[PDB]
Amino acid sequence: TVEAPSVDARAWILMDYASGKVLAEGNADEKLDPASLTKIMTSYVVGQALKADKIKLTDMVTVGKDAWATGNPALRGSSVMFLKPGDQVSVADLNKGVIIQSGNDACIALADYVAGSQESFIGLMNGYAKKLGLTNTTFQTVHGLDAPGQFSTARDMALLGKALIHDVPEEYAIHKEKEFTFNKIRQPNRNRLLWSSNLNVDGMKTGTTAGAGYNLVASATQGDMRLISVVLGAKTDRIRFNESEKLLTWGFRFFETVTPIKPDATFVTQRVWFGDKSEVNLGAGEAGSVTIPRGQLKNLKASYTLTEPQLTAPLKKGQVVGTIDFQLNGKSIEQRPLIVMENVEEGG
Ligand SMILES: *C(=O)[C@@H](NC(=O)[C@H](N)c1ccccc1)[C@@H]1N[C@@H](C(=O)O)C(C)(C)S1
Repeated sequence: TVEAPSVDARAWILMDYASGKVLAEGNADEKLDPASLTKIMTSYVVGQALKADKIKLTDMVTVGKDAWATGNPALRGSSVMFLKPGDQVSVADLNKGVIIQSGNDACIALADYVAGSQESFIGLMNGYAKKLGLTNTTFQTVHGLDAPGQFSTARDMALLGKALIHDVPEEYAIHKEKEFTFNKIRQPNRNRLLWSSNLNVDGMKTGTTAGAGYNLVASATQGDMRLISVVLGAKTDRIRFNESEKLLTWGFRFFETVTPIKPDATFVTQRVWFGDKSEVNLGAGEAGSVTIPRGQLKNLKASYTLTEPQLTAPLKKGQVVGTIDFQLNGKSIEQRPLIVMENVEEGG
């Protein structure tokens, strides 16, 4: 119980990447229009298309009139690559335009290429939003132009950040790039913390919300540890960055993340009744990391209970059959599902 810092913003969250532990939070479930932070999910979707080899970096995309000054009034004086209809631009360039420059026209040109239309692309964004448990998130645009019925929260942004990092790492990697050059002009990354001396920050996106102020979703690493911070509705650009750096620095200073039960590791083996095998391996799967105050590892204790007195087949990989309890000094700090690590079908 280290005292959480004061944060000079509307809402915030600080989350450990490996354990999911929420180290600090304020109004983290309050709904706000995510505006430019939407492009985190745009990039998630494009990243999935690339990872699935449905599109390739080298593919040449034809820019449509929906991607233009003239032919889309909604792009009017937003951040833009200055694409024109009939332009041919690589997926790689449009991708960097979304990620590094946050260009709204690039989002549209990519969305059309990936999904056929903005509308079908927004469908994919919301599909993933549901899949990732972003329970307070709905996207209504491919570019995050403020829009009716478009909402997210600090919590959901940190979960989405975590997913981008974990699920499409090649796409995440582009978020630390300080510049890229298109049409022979350098376009800088607006994430000032990429230049921070005091932290290794490698992502991920800035924005504003009408009526709330300046936002940042950031992530940083220090040794084995990665933290994700979200700061929403800071009053100034300076505060937006500073309060983020404060939270990240605080997390690494006072906490450590350890993984007592590795993924794939067997925590305990239990007899099974009526199965094709007489025993089954149980473990934590991906949920075996915990974040604790520094110096506490020596006092960390892992134990288990089973929900039923005896396991009976069939058992499936991932099935929950009890709870793993982590205790610090006799006191329980974390519980996780005890899961089946291997299939055991019914005998016979
Ligand atoms: C995303 O949220 C963007 N914000 C806007 O497009 C706003 N409509 C806007 C705010 C202030 C001035 C002009 C437009 C991008 N995020 C901003 C930021 O992080 O400060 C931006 C100005 C770089 S554009």
